Amino acid sequence: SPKAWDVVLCISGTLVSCENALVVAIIVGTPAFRAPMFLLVGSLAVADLLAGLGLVLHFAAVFCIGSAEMSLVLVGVLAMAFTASIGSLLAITVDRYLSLYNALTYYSETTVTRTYVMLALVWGGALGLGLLPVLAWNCLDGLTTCGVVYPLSKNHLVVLAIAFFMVFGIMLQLYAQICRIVCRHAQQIALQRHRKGIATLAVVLGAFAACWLPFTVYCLLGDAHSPPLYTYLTLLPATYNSMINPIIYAFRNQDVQKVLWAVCC
Amino acid sequence: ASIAQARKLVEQLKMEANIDRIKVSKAAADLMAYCEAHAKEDPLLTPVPASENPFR
Amino acid sequence: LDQLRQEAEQLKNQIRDARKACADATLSQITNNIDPVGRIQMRTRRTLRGHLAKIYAMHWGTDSRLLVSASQDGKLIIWDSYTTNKVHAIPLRSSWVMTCAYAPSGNYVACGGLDNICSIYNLKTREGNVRVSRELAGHTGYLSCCRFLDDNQIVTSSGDTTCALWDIETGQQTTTFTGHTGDVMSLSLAPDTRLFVSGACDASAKLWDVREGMCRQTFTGHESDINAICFFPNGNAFATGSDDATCRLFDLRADQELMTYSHDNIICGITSVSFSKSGRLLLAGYDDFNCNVWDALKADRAGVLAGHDNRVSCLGVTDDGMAVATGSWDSFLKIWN
Amino acid sequence: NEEKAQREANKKIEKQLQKDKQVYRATHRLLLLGAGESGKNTIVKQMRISGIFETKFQVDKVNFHMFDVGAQRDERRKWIQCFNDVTAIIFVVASSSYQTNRLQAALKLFDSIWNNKWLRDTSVILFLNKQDLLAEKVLAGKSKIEDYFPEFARYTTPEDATPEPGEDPRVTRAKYFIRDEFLRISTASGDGRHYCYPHFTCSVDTENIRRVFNDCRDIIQRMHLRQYELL
Repeated sequence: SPKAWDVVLCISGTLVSCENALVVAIIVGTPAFRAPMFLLVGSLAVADLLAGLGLVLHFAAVFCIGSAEMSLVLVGVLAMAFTASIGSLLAITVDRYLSLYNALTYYSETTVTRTYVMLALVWGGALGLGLLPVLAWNCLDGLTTCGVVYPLSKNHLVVLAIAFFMVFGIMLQLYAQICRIVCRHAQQIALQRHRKGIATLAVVLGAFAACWLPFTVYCLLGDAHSPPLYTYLTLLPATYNSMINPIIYAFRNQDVQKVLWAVCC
Repeated sequence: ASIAQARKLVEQLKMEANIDRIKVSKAAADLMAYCEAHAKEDPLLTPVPASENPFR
Repeated sequence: LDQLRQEAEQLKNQIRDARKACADATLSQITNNIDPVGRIQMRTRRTLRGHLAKIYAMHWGTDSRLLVSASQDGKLIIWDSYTTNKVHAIPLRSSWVMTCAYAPSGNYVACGGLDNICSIYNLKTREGNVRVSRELAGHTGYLSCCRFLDDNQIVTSSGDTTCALWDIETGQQTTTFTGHTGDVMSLSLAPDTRLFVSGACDASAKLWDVREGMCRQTFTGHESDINAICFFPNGNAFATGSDDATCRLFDLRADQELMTYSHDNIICGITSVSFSKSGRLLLAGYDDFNCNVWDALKADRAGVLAGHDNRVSCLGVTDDGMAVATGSWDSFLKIWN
Repeated sequence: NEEKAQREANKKIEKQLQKDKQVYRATHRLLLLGAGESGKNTIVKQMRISGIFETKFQVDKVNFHMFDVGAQRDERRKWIQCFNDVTAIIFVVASSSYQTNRLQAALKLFDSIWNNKWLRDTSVILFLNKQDLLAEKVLAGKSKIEDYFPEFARYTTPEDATPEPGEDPRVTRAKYFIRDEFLRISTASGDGRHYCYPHFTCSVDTENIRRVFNDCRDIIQRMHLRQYELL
């Protein structure tokens, strides 16, 4: 039977897929909502849905299906999905910054060509990074160091983890600039008379780090023969980011919330 | 001029007062009769089969 | 001079007394035992979309197949409702268009708005395209609504409290109508094309004869402005929207208000109104982006066509009542049926 | 056969419709409003370099198309709703005009515009174009502002007020007082989704166009920030 802490993967994947598929169905399915911001939100939702589905399939592959060769394909799918999700978060942040910094000209179709470039640069990088789990020196024969996450070699995992910090720094910078603009506006509005901005930033830029840091730190520091409990214990924070991204980027929007209520009500 | 406006208004009032009028009951009856007599021709009032409906 | 004012007051009192005497009953009282409509579950069946900005007017042709829609982005795209295929993309000199019309002949179209000019276009041309046929000017007021008498005549109502009749041949104001104090929001041609009413902004609705050229009646049963006017299919009545959230029905022979539609929950004015083919339904668009299908007899709501965003600019009905187009500021024309 | 021809025509004109989209979608529409004696014609003529005086100009390759409402009746309570889609509503106040006293009429008109249901989402920009005339009127001692507005008595200049170089404090006090009077209602029933942008300008000023450009940019940025929940 699947040992302890195995059910957490399955339930987390199911929960991620449940909410992200809904976001996918609304944004991509319903008419309109083809604006570049909504395209980058739909890409994020698709990536998170792929990650959840990969987790669910991996749990089935662990005991039920029991196929050893299916595990590598599912791990590649999971790596691709997580890479695409983080790339979509970066793509959304850079889109917000570019809408604030080209506010007047942001409404041009130079953005749709950019949204498509980002959607195709985020998914090509995800595919390239998720191709490694098959061939390309990933411990299929055991010659290269492995074990930190058995279906992935330590080198590829460390590359993914370093790319995570590369994305995180750029996100911090972009949101710092956005906060500069927010403060510029806030000081102006108050003067005409007689904090929601920082509070929302604490979630937007804080939950991502608090969710993904533990797994990344474990990957950097974890040895090949580290106890298996650590892989699971640090995987729940990582999977949590995928079940709050719809809440942050999709639920808050007034129009998306309106369509969601119409479907639910 | 005020005098011109007043004269125009008084002719308008006289014209509107010397016209024929009928009971509101007859107007309501006419509207009801027209609605009843044309109820068998408006798809909007009662749906129609998709075989003949263009929008279907 | 005060004698004229006293005479006018006495005449108004006499008119009020005559209306009260003729008020032997009411439409609501008469319809106390008429068959209820029940509930009409109409749902959107064709979203034309395509329009690049908020729509403000639309009108179809005599064949009930091709429909002309005017939007404030400067487009007068003609749509084929049966197949949704566009037929023309007539550009407009003035982006802001508040009205449009389709001639009975099915080949001439016209529109106008804040430009103060009622442009005329003809679809039939040697090159198989649309070219400007004639521009009508000299109104000193934004055109609130226009209609086509025939292939050679057009009648327009402006915001200067005057309605004018134009001839396409010479492009001259053959007849001019006046007498209103507020802006003329809309007008509706009678089925016989002889009579036509107009709803002024000052709550006063007047009837005019095109041939005679003078007013005949005046209805002031509304507490606020009138937003739209539509003639009854039988050619003897017309609905009246308003900014006070109340819809009312008048009869030319009655000379007084007959029915009023309003509910406590509704605190939003009516943007447009259009009667159905049989006249038993009174479709209307509200300021709360929520179209409602009123009943001309029961006065109770017969169904809500929710789905439009931020407004319901204008409605429409066919010569046979086969489909309804519900224009909205969302830039989407939804055809309900 | 006619189905294929109709579909081909639709597809052919769809390219033209898409071109109309990629041209129109990049142009910002503004509404110009003001009093008859507010210099609206003069400022339109200065910045230029039928019932609507269409004007087009390009600033930083940004397409602007503002439509004046000249040759129209004074009853603005109806056609104003048609301008709900404009990025901003330029407003010019006939300051120093204290209709014997047009300042109160302008204040009431602005109050009505602010509370208009359809104009809530549209930012309103107020332009004062008679600063020099007001300064001369107050300095000359004619038409004391206090009598018209009793609130002017015991009124203290706002701390944020920054008098311009080489001008008397009294004119700044009066102009900032009227600005605060406008902002008093401007800062009510707003909810934060739209704000007012008062400015002190003159008919001969050449920086007006940059002012409206920056105001439009600020309005768009604030709308985006609100949509992102950062405000």
